[PDB]
Amino acid sequence: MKEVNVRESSQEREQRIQQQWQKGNVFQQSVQNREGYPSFVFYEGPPTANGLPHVGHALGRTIKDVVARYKTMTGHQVIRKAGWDTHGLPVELGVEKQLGISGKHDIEKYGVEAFINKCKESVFVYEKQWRTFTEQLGYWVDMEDPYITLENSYIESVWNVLGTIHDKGLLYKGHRVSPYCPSCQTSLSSHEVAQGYKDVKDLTVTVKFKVKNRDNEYFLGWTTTPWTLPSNVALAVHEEMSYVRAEQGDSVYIVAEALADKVLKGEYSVLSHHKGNELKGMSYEPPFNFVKVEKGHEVVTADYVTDQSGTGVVHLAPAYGEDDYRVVKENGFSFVNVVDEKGQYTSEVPPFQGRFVKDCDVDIVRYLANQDVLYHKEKHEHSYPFCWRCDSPLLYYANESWFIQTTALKEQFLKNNESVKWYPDHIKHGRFGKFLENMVDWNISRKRYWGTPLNVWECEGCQHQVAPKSIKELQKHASHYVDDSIELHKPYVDDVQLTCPVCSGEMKRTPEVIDVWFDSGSMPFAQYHYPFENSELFQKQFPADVIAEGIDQTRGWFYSLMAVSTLFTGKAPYKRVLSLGHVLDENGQKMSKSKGNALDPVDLIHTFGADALRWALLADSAPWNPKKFSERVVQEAKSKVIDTLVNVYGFYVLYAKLDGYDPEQTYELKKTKLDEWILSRLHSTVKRATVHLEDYGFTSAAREIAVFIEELSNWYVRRSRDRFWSEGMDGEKAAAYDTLHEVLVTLSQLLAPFTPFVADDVHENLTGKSVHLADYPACDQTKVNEKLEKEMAAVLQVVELGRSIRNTHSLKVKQPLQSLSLVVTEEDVEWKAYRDVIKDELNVKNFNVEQDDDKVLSYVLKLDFKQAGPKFGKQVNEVNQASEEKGKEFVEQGKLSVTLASGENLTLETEDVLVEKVPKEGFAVASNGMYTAVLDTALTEELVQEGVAREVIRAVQDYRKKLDLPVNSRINLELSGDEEVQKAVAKFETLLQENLLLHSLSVKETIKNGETVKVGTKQVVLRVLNQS
Ligand SMILES: C/C(=C\C(=O)OCCCCCCCCC(=O)O)C[C@@H]1OC[C@H](C[C@@H]2O[C@H]2[C@@H](C)[C@H](C)O)[C@@H](O)[C@H]1O
Ligand SMILES: [Zn+2]
Ligand SMILES: [Zn+2]
Repeated sequence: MKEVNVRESSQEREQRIQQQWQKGNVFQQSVQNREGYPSFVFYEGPPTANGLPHVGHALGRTIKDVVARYKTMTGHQVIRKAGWDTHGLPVELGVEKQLGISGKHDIEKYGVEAFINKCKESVFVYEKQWRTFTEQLGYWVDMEDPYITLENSYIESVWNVLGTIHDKGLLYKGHRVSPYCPSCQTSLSSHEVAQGYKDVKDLTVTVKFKVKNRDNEYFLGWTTTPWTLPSNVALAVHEEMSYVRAEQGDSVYIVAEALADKVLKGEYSVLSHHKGNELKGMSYEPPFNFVKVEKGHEVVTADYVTDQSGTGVVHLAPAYGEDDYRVVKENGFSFVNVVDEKGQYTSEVPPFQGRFVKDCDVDIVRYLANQDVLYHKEKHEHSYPFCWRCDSPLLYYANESWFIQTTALKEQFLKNNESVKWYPDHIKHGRFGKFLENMVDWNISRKRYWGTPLNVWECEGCQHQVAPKSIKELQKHASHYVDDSIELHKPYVDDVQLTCPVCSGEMKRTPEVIDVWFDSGSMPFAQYHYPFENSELFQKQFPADVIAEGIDQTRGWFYSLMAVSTLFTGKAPYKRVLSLGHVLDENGQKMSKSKGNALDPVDLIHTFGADALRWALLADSAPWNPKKFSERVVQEAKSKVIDTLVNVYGFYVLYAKLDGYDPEQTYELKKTKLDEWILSRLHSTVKRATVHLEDYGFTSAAREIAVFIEELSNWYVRRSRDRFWSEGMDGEKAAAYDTLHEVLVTLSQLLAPFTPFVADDVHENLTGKSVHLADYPACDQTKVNEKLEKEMAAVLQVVELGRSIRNTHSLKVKQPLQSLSLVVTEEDVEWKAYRDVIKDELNVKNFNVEQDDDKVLSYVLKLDFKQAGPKFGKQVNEVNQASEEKGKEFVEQGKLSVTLASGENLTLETEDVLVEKVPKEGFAVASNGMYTAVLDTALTEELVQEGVAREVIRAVQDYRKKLDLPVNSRINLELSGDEEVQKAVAKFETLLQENLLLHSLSVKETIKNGETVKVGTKQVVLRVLNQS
């Protein structure tokens, strides 16, 4: 065993262990040694090296590493794989911001290829910081062998999945309506929309839609957006609502019965009543007829039509509203869109072509009035959403896009989710399950340059679609040569055309790339270039036994993994999900870039060590409970767990080497109750931490281990130091070494998944072998002694009571007191087996176990005027409750009743008496639960003297340490002090001789070149010197 510097910094210890791991090839050995054992599989959600790692990564990688180490130690082979998610809109946006250009014209003016190369360059800028973070956190993985989503082989596997999906007919071109900025040409989120409202005055109109082949009858439709009127496709009514034919002069208007008084201006006669279902299929004339709608201009019924707004008859334009889109499609009516991506009318609306639609509202209302189809108009004051980024007005707009018809497999999604164990449980049928229940199809295409190209080619002749699954298929179908080296990115693949298998015309690739969530959801198949290679490795690494990422992946990676795998294989790609809460600052605010309140994990590792950071990320709350993180939280883990272990470990190594202890020898062993207690607690801890870890309960396993470490240091080691300091090697000393040796070996194994650096420092020094090649320890049931555990815990309650009495009266522990006395009802605990440990801990001369109070307390008895409500003889209970007083009170305490005689009669008291235990002169009392402790706080000259001598001893031990003297050396000591110090030292000379290693001790009047130290509040000069 090498010596231990308990003051060695964490950074130095962890770098030393890291060097052992490289020298011993320990990570790779930990995997090879499990060749043949069952496989345990985990997937990491691939991060990106265009940003620095943050404490969110540190939380998730600590949890994955704990699981991997634990499953390795319990008999599994755990292959570790990392990857980089390199496509993704932020990459492209960062290059646009760096170059100062945007939009298709400027990027192509710049050169697509050159633009693509900047994106490539931007994604690994922080690779070196990622390597340092990964290594220093102790997250074992080969960073020379990542998968990378921009590599051809990765992309080729993604194309293979997409082509398989296309084969099933599940990949289609469609439209989806969303809030949309016509200036930025992008769809905004609800949160983005909520940020940008603004108040406006515009026009709403009630429009006449003439009924075909009737005399002067019209549906009336109300709208807030006149510019959608040239694109009318249908009128919707509610099946069950009541409608009237209302006559006004020469015309008849059809509106809802309940809205007619509001919507019609002036009086009307009701000609007839109709349910909306009777209006279904009625043909009408639209207000404009230049846009072609092949199927439409009829009334349809739809449940969302209400009696609370408009006329009850709703104009539908399917490209400018989500309900409009759905209802038109439900009825098999034509989809039309007469507005371009800039919010401008196309050539399909000739009189307004090229103008921004909202700018045309006034001109359309003038046209309606000029054409006699405007029934009513009014000024409208309301709030309208604008673009935070340019305050252009927003629009409801349908872009054309590619979709995967995931809804076609909704039932398989739900079945696969049912097979997953979620942590916490409620995510399964809550956040995640409800997202599945409300599934819409996956909008897969993106109109940008950097990303996985969507591998769909369309014939310019007949629009037939071919989707190459591979480079070989691309080359086979291409109408020209395609080199083996073709890069699967834009623009290279846009220059490849195929021969249409239907008509032999030219096929051109659709221009879009795919959603980055599809790349990362494809990682179970693409990470190993499946099915082109590695089919055995893939099958062994599918599905994952566990993943662990933030709960924000509910609609992200958790969903894209499930969706890609369900589409491709039908199967769930993971068996369990550990969800993580986003880390908070000490104020409970989420850590974010903009606020500057994040704590860098590499900073925290440098200050406190990775063991302490990992512990702080695992302890005191579950992974899915957001942590209020601070440096103080890491410091507490370092002090309570890391440093405490290191100090116990260094104590063992120091004394084992001094005494030449060797676990290989057989010694005569007399084990004490303390030895048996800590070995029992150790195996109880093994048992309980294992159960928790089997269920992924790191928090409770951490808690169990921390309690053990505290008991080990604060009770077992503290109350056994005398056996280690002893001269010789009797049976009780050998038992101490034997016991603490086993404790440290087993505890370092237990800790190995949590705190892998210090665990291996302890284990390798004691055993010569890396802890990370060990098996997780087994509980030895024969060393579990629940009776001893329950006994020692009662002993600890009494120690706590004694200490609290001392603290209450400011009586230092070094100051001996005459006695502690304990009064117990039950003969529950064998107190004589722990008397010496109790007297040592509490520094009392006598420990008395009492069944009674008599010698210790007197009882004062009052009547309880609150409970003695009935008894009207309060003058009698006053005199009856006012030597003989001591005898009568002790009598009523034990018997729990009382019989006092009034002025003539006798009454029977019970629970109507308030009792006061008054400590006798010089005693102080405290109680909890079953136990009452009474401390004799009376100091005497001789007790005070002995305390002074105990403080001299401790001052000498401290000074020897400050001089860095070995603990086994004998010294010549000079001491100078006041007359009380001189006299205490002479009187307790043999106590000093027995507790200090001394060649001589000279009390001198004055000392040359001594050092002044504190003995209590006294100043004493000490000198250590040489003498022949
Ligand atoms: C718990 C989380 C963040 C957190 O706790 O963040 C707290 C710290 C944020 C502070 C940022 C500011 C740092 C710099 C500064 O000071 O300015 C969320 C998790 O993040 C980690 C992982 C990210 C992977 O990419 C996701 C993959 C799965 C997907 C395919 O893309 C993932 O598990 C994610 O769910
Ligand atoms: Zn905008
Ligand atoms: Zn064709």
